[PDB]
Amino acid sequence: PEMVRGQVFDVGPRYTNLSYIGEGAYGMVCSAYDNVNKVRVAIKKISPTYCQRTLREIKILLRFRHENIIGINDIIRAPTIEQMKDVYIVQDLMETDLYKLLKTQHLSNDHICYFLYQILRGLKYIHSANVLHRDLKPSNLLLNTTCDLKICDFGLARVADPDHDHTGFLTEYVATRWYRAPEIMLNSKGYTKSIDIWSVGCILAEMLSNRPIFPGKHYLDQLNHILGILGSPSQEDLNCIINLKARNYLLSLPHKNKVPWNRLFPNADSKALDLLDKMLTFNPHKRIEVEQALAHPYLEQYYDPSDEPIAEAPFLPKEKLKELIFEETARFQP
Ligand SMILES: *CCC(=O)Nc1nc2c(s1)COCC2
Ligand SMILES: *CCC(=O)Nc1nc2c(s1)COCC2
Repeated sequence: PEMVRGQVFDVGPRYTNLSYIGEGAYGMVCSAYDNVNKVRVAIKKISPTYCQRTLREIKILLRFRHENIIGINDIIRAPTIEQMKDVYIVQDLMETDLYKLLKTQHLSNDHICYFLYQILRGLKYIHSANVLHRDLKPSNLLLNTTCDLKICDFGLARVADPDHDHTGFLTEYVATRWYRAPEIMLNSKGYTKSIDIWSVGCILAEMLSNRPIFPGKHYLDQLNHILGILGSPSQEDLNCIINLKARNYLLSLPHKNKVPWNRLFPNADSKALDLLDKMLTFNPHKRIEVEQALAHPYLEQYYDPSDEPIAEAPFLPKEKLKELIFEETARFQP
């Protein structure tokens, strides 16, 4: 079995000529030559007690089939549960991600427009399956050499459950802080589609300036960053927050005026800013939906609902989780 950087990376004979890429949220990732398809591919090593997030991501990615969502090409593991330790996930090799790209590259308006279109196209499919991604951010958006975009990391995804979204003030949240909608800090468990639209809005703003729009240092600092740009919520939007502790927190804050988008983003396309304003709406009920965003004038060059597919239908102890991973990966065995 082959070795990479003082670590076992055992991908059968099918995958050779391993080259270390880096470390992802799961473990070691390499490129390798697929001797069947005659192309370089990416392979992620998953090592265990396994994570719930691994099972969730495998189930989702195997069910989904969309141009703007990363697929699983192959899964490598031992033939029995007793022998199953590591699991290797094989996927298309991508050139980069939008986190790395924004660290070093200015995007043209054309690239911003095209990336936003593809994010929203993928997200339409995800939401059409009644799934929420819940951790959209630049590092979860992959690009190939021709700027085709694919969404990854479904580890925090959940089935949408708007009837059970309400929670108390300051409820702990798992997803990446800078991309969290304001309602997460106030009264929301992140079980509605509007949670993802907020993240997309944050990503758009970050594409416009190469800097995160709301870089909060801690949980409640994230809300002051948001309010520092959007300004204080209106009486009507505050009245929508029925929880008293959340309401009264907002009432306790000094009045903050709105920072106009054209002042934050003086070189931005005006239609991009109109769409940004609609995605970064404080009140999640007033926030634009994925299909509306696709139909916005900014994306007129790309919008084509007949070419924006939707999903065919809507979507434990450690021993049971290991067993379900084994069962879920069975289709890749000969
Ligand atoms: C969702 C994060 C993720 O899986 N990132 C990846 N980045 C690359 C991958 S997967 C494969 O191609 C190299 C870059
Ligand atoms: C107070 C809660 C709230 O703002 N509800 C809303 N419901 C709708 C809105 S705002 C706008 O779109 C129609 C439904």
